[PDB]
Amino acid sequence: NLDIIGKRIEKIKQEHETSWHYDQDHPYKTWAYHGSYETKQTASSMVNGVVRLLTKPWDIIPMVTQMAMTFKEKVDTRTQEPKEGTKKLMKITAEWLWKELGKKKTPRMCTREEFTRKVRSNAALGAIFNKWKSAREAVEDSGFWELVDKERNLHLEGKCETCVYNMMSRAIWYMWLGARFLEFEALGFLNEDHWFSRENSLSGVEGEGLHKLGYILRDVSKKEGGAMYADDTAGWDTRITLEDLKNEEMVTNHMEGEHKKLAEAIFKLTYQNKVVRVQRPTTVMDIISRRDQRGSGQVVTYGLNTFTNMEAQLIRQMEGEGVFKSIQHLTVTEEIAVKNWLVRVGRERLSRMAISGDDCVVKPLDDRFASALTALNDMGKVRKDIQQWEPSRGWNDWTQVPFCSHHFHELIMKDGRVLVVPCRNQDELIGRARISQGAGWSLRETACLGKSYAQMWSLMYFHRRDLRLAANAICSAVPSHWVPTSRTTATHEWMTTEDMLTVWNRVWIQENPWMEDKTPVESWEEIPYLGKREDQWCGSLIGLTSRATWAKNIQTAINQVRSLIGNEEYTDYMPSMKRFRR
Ligand SMILES: CC1=NN(c2cccc(N)c2)C(=O)C1
Ligand SMILES: [Zn+2]
Ligand SMILES: [Zn+2]
Repeated sequence: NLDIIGKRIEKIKQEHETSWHYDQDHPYKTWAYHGSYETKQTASSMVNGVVRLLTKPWDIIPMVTQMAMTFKEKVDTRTQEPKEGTKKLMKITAEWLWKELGKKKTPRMCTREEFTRKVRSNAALGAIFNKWKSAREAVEDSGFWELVDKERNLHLEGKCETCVYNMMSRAIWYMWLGARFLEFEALGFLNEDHWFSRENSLSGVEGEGLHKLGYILRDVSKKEGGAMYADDTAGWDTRITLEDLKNEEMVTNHMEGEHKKLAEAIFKLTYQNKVVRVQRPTTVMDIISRRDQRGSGQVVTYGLNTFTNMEAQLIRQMEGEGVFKSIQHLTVTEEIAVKNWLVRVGRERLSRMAISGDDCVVKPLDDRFASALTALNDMGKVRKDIQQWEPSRGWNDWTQVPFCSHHFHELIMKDGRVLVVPCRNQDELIGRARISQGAGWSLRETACLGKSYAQMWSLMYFHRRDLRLAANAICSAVPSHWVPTSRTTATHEWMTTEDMLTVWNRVWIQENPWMEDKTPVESWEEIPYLGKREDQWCGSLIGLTSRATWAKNIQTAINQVRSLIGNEEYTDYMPSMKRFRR
């Protein structure tokens, strides 16, 4: 309690001594409340005019148009302490999993240089505004790095002064850049050195890319076993227990010297004890604390979510196989059986999973998994939209399974080669591309964001008739040489000025380990679509009058956007499609 957080709290009080007050009408039950002070402030979604002018049929589709308009009663909840048998299963599995992840990797500190190049290339690091304007400016200024040193030496001393969360089923906890640096220094290696790559972690998909996920699910399908299970957790981040935070901290056991002390401090002082500042309109700043739940940087969060999810799912698999009888208490022979299971088949059981943070797909040994619920419920990883003790409903076809907001189709090319392609409801794809984040976008910057969406569609969703046509139209409407941009940046092979047919060949043929025949594709017409009926099932407007007028008159929409942007060098990509090829 207050010895670890007091200094952070004491320091905040003094900068707002002309406001402090212990309010007695504070809404917090599960968050420890400390005091309040005076403020007054709020970022809504803006429409991308280049994308919207080139997708006119969707102007009358509510699922698209509503996306551009616009629970914290889940953050103020508590999770019970697991039983002793559950805690033992988790500690033993966590110990074994950090060992496996560490067999071919070396933990190491990330550097001011690595951090500097990150901010100078626009990764969403979740910092705040204040003494410097942007993150770009603070990084080129030794004043900052002296503040970072003060905090750093404080951490080595086992104390914290300035590592405070700012709160804003989504809730994102910004820290000042300096705090983000010390987190990145201690734990950035997990992401930077690909600890959750498939090659290293066997369940993981970190860095795989949306063009590999479908092939990965198909490889899991090839295993002998039961249905494929894809149970979502109800508010994963709010269900992370202090016991989970302590099993995650065991990664420091693989570390040494300075690194071990810096990493232990981030875990102790910022994760297992948190200080948070929240806005309350009643507008005061509430300074609140708690020990449990997830509040890290979004990238360390991804890695620790993958870790703890892998652990939970192996334990659920153990329960389905009857490795242990009861979560109440693990016998001594049951611990030995859990350890022997992990040594004998642990790696085979990891390869039956695809896990991305809180998202998973498991192909267990058989369907006893469906009703193995006691450990999963007692760890607090309660399934979304199903009664606590109702058995999971599995999928019989890998092309039906949901994963990372997608499903995957098997698509046979005119030459017999097999593509496994990602897909989702087309209203979701068009609706997202019509949205921009932030203020002060020039027309040029708005056009270059539209071009990023268009190139993503050409690479990933080429098999959707409407998206190949709209992607070609947007690339025709934006100057040929203008570089695709994004303000928050899986692999992103569409972020290039190289010709998209050449990128398609590299991604889908040359570098695709599931394609034996490396014969390049010579034109877009060699690259197939979904069946017309499947395309309509996944949201295509093919067959509608509005869509036929749009397609036929597309050069008029292209010329409207060219006229707005002005006298520039443009390319006509529309003859890359059969129907416009004369
Ligand atoms: C663009 C281009 N597309 N084509 C093309 C592609 C496939 C078949 C046919 N007949 C033509 C070109 O010759 C140039
Ligand atoms: Zn600190
Ligand atoms: Zn689909």
